[PDB]
Amino acid sequence: TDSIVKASNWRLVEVGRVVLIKKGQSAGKLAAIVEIIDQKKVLIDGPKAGVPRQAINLGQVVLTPLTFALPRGARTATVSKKWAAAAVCEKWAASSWAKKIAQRERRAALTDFERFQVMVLRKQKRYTVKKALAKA
Amino acid sequence: MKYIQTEQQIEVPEGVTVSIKSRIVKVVGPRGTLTKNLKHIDVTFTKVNNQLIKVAVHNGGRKHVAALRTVKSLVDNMITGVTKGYKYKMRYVYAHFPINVNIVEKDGAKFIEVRNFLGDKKIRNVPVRDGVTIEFSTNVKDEIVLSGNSVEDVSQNAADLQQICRVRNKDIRKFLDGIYVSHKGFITED
Amino acid sequence: AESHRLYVKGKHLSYQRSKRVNNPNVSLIKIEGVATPQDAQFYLGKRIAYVYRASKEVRGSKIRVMWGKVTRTHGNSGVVRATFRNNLPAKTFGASVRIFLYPSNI
Amino acid sequence: VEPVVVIDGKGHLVGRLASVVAKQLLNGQKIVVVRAEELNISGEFFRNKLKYHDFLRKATAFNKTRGPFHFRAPSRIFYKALRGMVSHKTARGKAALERLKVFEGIPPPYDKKKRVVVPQALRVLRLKPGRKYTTLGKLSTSVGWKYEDVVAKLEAKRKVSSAEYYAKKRAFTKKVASANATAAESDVAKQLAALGY
Amino acid sequence: MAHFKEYQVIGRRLPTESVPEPKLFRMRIFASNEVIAKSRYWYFLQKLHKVKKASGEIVSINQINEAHPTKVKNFGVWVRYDSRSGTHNMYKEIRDVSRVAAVETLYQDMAARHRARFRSIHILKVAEIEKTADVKRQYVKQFLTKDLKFPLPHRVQKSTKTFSYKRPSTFY
RNA sequence: GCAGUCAAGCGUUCAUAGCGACAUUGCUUUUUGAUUCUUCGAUGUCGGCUCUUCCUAUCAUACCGAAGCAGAAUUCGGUAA
RNA sequence: UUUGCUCCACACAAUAUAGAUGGAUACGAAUAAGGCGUCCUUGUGGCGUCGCUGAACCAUAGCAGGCUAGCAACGGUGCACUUGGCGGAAAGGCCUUGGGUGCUUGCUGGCGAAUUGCAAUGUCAUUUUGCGUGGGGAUAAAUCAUUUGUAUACGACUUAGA
Ligand SMILES: [Mg+2]
Ligand SMILES: [Mg+2]
Ligand SMILES: [Mg+2]
Ligand SMILES: [Mg+2]
Ligand SMILES: [Mg+2]
Ligand SMILES: [Mg+2]
Ligand SMILES: [Mg+2]
Ligand SMILES: [Mg+2]
Ligand SMILES: [Mg+2]
Ligand SMILES: [Mg+2]
Ligand SMILES: [Mg+2]
Repeated sequence: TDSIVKASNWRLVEVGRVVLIKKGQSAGKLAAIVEIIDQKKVLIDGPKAGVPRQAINLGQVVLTPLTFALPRGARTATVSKKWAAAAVCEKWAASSWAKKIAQRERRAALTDFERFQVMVLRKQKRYTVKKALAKA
Repeated sequence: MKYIQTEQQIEVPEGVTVSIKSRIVKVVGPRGTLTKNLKHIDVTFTKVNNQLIKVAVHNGGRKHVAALRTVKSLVDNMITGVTKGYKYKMRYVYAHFPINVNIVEKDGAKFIEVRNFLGDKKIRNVPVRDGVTIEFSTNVKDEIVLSGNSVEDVSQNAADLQQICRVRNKDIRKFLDGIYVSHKGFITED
Repeated sequence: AESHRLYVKGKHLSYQRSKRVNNPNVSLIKIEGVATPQDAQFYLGKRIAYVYRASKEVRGSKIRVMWGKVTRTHGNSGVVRATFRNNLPAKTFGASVRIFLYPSNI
Repeated sequence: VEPVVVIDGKGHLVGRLASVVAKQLLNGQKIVVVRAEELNISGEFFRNKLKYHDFLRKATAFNKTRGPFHFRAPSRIFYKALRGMVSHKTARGKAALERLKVFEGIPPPYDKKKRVVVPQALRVLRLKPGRKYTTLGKLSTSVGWKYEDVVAKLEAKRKVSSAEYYAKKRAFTKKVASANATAAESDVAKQLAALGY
Repeated sequence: MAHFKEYQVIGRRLPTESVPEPKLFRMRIFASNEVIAKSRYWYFLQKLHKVKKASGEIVSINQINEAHPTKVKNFGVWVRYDSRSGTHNMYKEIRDVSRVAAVETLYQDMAARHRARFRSIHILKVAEIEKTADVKRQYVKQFLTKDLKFPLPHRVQKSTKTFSYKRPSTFY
């Protein structure tokens, strides 16, 4: 006797929404939405990661699931204060998204001897995995 | 003008389960069940407190948020049709030839036949949509009552029974003859 | 190893052309994995071979080679320009060429 | 990057998919397009039906068996789209169209092969939400294609067998992922995680 | 016109013997560069006063940067443009962080909605609306609501490859 | 030749059921004027007969909308070759 | 019946190549929604989780990958043979059973490589064919000419004849 409505989980464009710049000079750095200009334009500010306070489109921008409590139009010192108080970078680096960015950077930063060691170790782990697959 | 966020307010009474998946609404009440497929609209349904469901359009134009109140009225019609039901009463209007309307059975299909419409030898058959039940009112002369859970089914079956009795090649301002909807209402209403 | 490849696959797309006039002296090569002219700047100067086969055996081999090199980049999407010693035969618009890693600077 | 590329034509727009596929065939890539009867065209069904009737009304006046052959099947509607994006009167164009196979449904061998999508052509990525679109199977049946029901019955059977396969595959993937997550917190797994794997 | 640049342009109407020290008329000009800025200065001073380039001089041209380029501001823009069949005045409102970005939005807005080219348009005034509820247009009053948040439905992700193997999802 | 816009007025009253002055804006190449661009080292020159196809600006037939459509008969119009 | 024809295996030639050079790596559906895992009252359920690209996953060390000695394990994989089931949309493939027979880089060893001389695709694929060897299999028609007239300008059609 209960109504059941699916309630699609969207990352909102809100003040304090932590975003990830994907295009431009920052390009992989986090910032915080500080004000909303229009539907397509926001004012972000990324003071710990080095992003300047700027008006950016929401098309150079990926909203992350992270949100910290930030007042609207907060200047850069306030944004850095609330950011470091709410520990945005520590909460970001624990996510499976930032671990995937770090993993693909590490994989691209592998050398040839490290790729050889990856092959040797993958065969070694494969032996135990395929051995236990038959038993279980 | 691209409105930021428009909201409408579907109120859910007691005994009524409005379960909404993607855009397939299922309303179950004391009278039965109704299912609508609203996958052509692009709205977002959110349940608030089991007696209220908001429906929303984010970044919608005028023609898009025009459909939001249509959706709210459609789910409200489902709720009203499974709580109070729907009941459309039609009257037979004739000048000389009495319109003989019966309910007939044709290989398990439940037609309404209309004989002697303007002295026609043609028998006008209107199938009965499922969910719609037909009765003929005692103590009200020449009244047929179409009632059911669905306002769309009931009102379209009433419209079909009206449109089968249209007058051809005559001045329809004088030949006013047919079956017309005289009342739209609910089954258990007071 | 099941793979012995020491080159990067490419496709001979077409000759250099305008809408209606082609230049057979310059060929366009789509190198696999290159999607940017800045990526294509790695392969500039690298030797291209178009390796094909015949029936007549000329020097103890039924396999013949057309040699050339990447000269510059073409466009915005990693297509490069190649020049060959003898031009590519234009029945190979869509054939595979091999872009070797020599002369290597990396 | 594959020897042939099997493209699931469901949810794609016909001209965008055909402009992708034409350039790939001319670049030398062999392409199969399966499920051509779920291809979308932008614009409503009546608009596209009127466009096909405009195509249908034009044939050679003195002998209709010479004119524009109005092919009715969705695969041949897509192939008509893709010709005219290929320079088909030349040997290079004929050789490029010999690299293409377009099918209704997913027939044999391609039923047991991986089907890819082309996101530059996908309707959910290209059309504005709320824009009307048609489906190639409905359009073909309205203009005279005779096997919409046969393809639907065979596709339902194909979907049943592929769902049985995927239930077995999920059981095996559960076993493999359980064996791999057991292998984590080992020395080899930690050394691979240090190298990014 | 990638972004516009606002210039003060001060010009004089060349000093004669009867009148030395002339009057120094000054304007604020949105232009791509100083060439267009001096040209627009003479275009508007030929509309206001009896002077042209031959009988005047430019004494100064300075770019006016935005005083707070990272504060989101509501601008009222009074504009006069030439339609196909007349001349009209408009008042539009643009929310942006700087006057030059607001004027770029205005020029795109006018060319889009009213088909008005750069030559047709005179920027009569750009002034920041200092307080809300003097803001007059609904399309900018939307964003001045308290605790405004909105989602971005139907995310379309740009793929770098011509083939995908996943049947992508438009969640966000 | 055929349409359209405005509407003083005709239509017992009533501009627009049906017409519609004074103006005004167009369509078509099925008439005729205008050109002399192709043909003067032959494009056989009207009409008819025969036979095929096409257009719709629909006379009839099918289905309808409007009337100063009671019925009958008409009149205006739509889809429609 | 100048021992014809066809199939399988290997050997040698000729023939070419719309263009191999680790692997085409299989749910369906929705996108204003889903995938996976788990739990229960098995649902349009609860909880967790993931995406933000395949930049993945699998494979991948060895004279183009030789010979040989062990340790650990009873796994992985190739080859033929074999048991059973499924697949007709173009099935001609998918999944299994048992033994044999290699290989194993899961771990530790021994020997070899050179001189293709500073690079020359430095030849490793899969199509058709022929010829030859040794193992099977089968033992017809059609056309002309004669004839019919259900056909016909001629062909063609349609009939008949040991
Ligand atoms: Mg009458
Ligand atoms: Mg070309
Ligand atoms: Mg698939
Ligand atoms: Mg037919
Ligand atoms: Mg002559
Ligand atoms: Mg002659
Ligand atoms: Mg002649
Ligand atoms: Mg007409
Ligand atoms: Mg008519
Ligand atoms: Mg016609
Ligand atoms: Mg090996």
